[PDB]
Amino acid sequence: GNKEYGSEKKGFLLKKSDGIRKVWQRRKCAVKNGILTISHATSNRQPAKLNLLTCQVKPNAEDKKSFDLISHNRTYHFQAEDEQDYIAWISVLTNSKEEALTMA
Ligand SMILES: CCCC(=O)OC[C@H](COP(=O)(O)O[C@@H]1[C@H](O)[C@H](O)[C@@H](OP(=O)(O)O)[C@H](OP(=O)(O)O)[C@H]1O)OC(=O)CCC
Repeated sequence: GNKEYGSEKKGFLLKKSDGIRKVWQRRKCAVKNGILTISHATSNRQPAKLNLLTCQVKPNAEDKKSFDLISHNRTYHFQAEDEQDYIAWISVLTNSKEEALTMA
């Protein structure tokens, strides 16, 4: 189950753009200390920090690779590399939030 994973992870996620062009774009992502850090395309720009206490993971109904991360002012649309990395990301995000709640 979720205990097959820890509460930290460094990797990449596909993040869907929006507007005239909606495409998947690879971004460096990391989870640590209850925070999801999402890098921008430009690598010297300060990354977005999402407090996982006030976010909700919504796995995809269908494809076992896509998931949303609902934050207070935005929904991020993510896609993992495959089934197994999807399970890893969602498990780590979950674990991180649970740990953060214990400590709050
Ligand atoms: C018009 C001139 C300005 C310009 O550069 O316009 C040309 C752009 C192509 O640019 P892009 O590289 O696709 O830009 C990305 C998207 O806006 C994406 O939605 C955004 O994520 P988010 O902000 O929604 O999450 C990314 O931010 P980070 O992920 O890095 O934060 C951002 O890098 O559009 C076109 O292809 C033209 C037709 C629309």
